[PDB]
Amino acid sequence: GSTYVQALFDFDPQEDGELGFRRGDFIHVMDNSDPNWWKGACHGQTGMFPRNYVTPVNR
Repeated sequence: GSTYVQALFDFDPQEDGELGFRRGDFIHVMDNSDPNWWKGACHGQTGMFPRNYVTPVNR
């Protein structure tokens, strides 16, 4: 379906093996796990990223 967002702000990793992207970077919501945190991907790599650091693309 549609599990993409648009990096609200820049997210610099903070966890060992966590995701890292830059505003406008469409995160690929592979599986929303935590409330304020989810699992997705972007730079040819998956990982976890703050769910509030992104935003939906469609509406």
